Amino acid sequence: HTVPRIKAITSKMRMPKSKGATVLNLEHLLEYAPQQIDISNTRATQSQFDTWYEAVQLAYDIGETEMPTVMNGLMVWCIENGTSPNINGVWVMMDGDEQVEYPLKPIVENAKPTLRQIMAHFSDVAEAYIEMRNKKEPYMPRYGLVR
Amino acid sequence: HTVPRIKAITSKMRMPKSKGATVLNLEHLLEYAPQQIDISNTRATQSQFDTWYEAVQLAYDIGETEMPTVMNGLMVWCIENGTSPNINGVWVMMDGDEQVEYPLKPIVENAKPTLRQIMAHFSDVAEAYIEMRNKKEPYMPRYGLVR
Amino acid sequence: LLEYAPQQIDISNTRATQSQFDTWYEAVQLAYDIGETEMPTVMNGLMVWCIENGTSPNINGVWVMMDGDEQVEYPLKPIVENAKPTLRQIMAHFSDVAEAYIEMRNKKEPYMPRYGLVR
Amino acid sequence: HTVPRIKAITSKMRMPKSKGATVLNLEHLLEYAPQQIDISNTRATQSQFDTWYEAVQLAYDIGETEMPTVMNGLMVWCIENGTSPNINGVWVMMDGDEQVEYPLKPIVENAKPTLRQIMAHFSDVAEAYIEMRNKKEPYMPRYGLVR
Amino acid sequence: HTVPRIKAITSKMRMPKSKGATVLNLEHLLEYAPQQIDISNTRATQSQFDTWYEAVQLAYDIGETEMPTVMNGLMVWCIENGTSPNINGVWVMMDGDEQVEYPLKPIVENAKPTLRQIMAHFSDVAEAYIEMRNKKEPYMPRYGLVR
Repeated sequence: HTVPRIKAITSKMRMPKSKGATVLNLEHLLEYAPQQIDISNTRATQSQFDTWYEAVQLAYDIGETEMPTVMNGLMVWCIENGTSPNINGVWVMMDGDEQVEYPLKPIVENAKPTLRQIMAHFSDVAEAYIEMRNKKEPYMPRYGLVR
Repeated sequence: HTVPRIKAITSKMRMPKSKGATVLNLEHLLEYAPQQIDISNTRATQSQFDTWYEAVQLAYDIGETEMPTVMNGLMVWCIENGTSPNINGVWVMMDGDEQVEYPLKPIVENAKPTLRQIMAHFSDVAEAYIEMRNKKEPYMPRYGLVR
Repeated sequence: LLEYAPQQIDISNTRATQSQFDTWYEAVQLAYDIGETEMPTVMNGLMVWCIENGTSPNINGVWVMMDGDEQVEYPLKPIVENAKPTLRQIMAHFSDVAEAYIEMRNKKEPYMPRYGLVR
Repeated sequence: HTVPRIKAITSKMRMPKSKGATVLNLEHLLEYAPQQIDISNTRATQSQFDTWYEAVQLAYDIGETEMPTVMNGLMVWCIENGTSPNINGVWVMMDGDEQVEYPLKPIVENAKPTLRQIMAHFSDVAEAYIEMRNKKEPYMPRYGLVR
Repeated sequence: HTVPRIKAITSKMRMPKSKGATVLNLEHLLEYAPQQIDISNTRATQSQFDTWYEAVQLAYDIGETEMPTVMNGLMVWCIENGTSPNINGVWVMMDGDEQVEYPLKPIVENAKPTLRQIMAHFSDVAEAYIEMRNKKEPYMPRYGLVR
């Protein structure tokens, strides 16, 4: 009478075993549902990102409220330009009609494992930023996304 | 009258012979029916898997009940990412909204003949895990299965 | 010449010579250091292991035979080595038994091997 | 019926023989499983290390509880700098914001066969120390490890 | 009718001749089938090995039953380390958690033509010893085999 429903884990599926016991905790494996970007190696670890963030803030010698504005310009600068730039150089943020100079050594250095992975944390914001700008001008960046 | 039934081994089939005697024990060959994954070289040997399992547990210096939870995260981390990662790196397991860091040297090393073969022991569980997650989100991993 | 009617597998170079096969057989038995009655059971597992896997495996490795729910380890160096001219030709002696073994197993499960036959 | 199991030592393997008798005690050879770092010549012998340890402690004329703190600084000083320094010099340990001077003659001398081999006893601790520091700053030493 | 069988030595093969007579005793040449390791110069002669064996035993001044245990440790010490070590040094054998010191001068000296050739007598046992240890740990020696 009852229409059967199949389980996710059957009693026929071979679990990995070591010394006669299973090596996976299935009571918690089904519950364990992380996000695909939190456990991907294409993104720098949060410990590495916070290591980079306060290392750049201390190198630039700026406060905690001035720091987010720098990241706004650094994200946009990383949209037009690449994530493998010259370490002995500068990156520019606009203050209206006046360019503002920042050394590129504190940024390329202290970014582990790679600036690409550190900059990949801005990918969701970067995509939204381009689409907003693309709605008012033929904006297309030379070097892909911030990733 | 009787409808004949053909034997599996006829008296006309050439057995391998050495010094006049057959080299195969046919009395036990028909009974011998192993599983295709237990005698395949695409999977690491159980002796090698147990060698890897206690070598990782001892390197991480954790108990026997905490160990299965690590393998739950390591399997999922091996779904999104590959089985040939940087040995000088870390792999991440989520504890809710906080990443947990584990060295990737005890994992890539001590896995013989290859991490792929060691990780291939999770293939049946890995396929079920994706299909369960794929039923609630467009989940697709960059690097295939755990194999 | 008219009387001379050999079998097509006894004079084919896709199969190792009987002198070479017996050279391989006692060379593997002596290397494994096992008796004459235990030896055929090893060949039963080695044939099946050569159905799922290939005949060009890593010489620095092992091949597995099942003892129920326990794997049994055998070095693959005495097998790949001492097999002349090639393990393929040495293993080709099991082709008739290998075909029958698969068809028997295929009658109870969707059994299909990655690496063809034992040949 | 029985699936054979191969012995580690077969009755066909040529043992080294002198005057008709074997030169290896096989009853104890299988049991004899030392650690690869206890019988390696890249590490100074324990007799040599203890010879160096009390020779440095006596030369510095310090107690037994003050001595371990000196080795903490000497290990770190041997991470940034090499293990072949000038014997007519000093090595520095920090006491906060004040450098502390120690002669380098009692260290380079009395270390047999080489300071490198004597300092190689700290390799496991040295690797852990760098990885701990590398998690909070881009720490990389000029002269490799303490080895 | 008879299918011919070819001889190993035909009546057309040029034998080496001196003064009209052959220089090889073919009646015994076919029977003469030595082992490839007994007549190879990569291995020290048995006369040289026994010369080395009792020369080391007499130098160490130990009995005939204590001697095989020393060779067990010396073989393993020659797996991790090389066969060209400093003659003015020591080699270590483990007694559990206590190193045991042996001079390396009686070993490097009295070994003719070379310690390598003298130590090559342990090659078969050395290969088996590593494979046994490699089944329980990622054991790999710096300096190849005992050869």
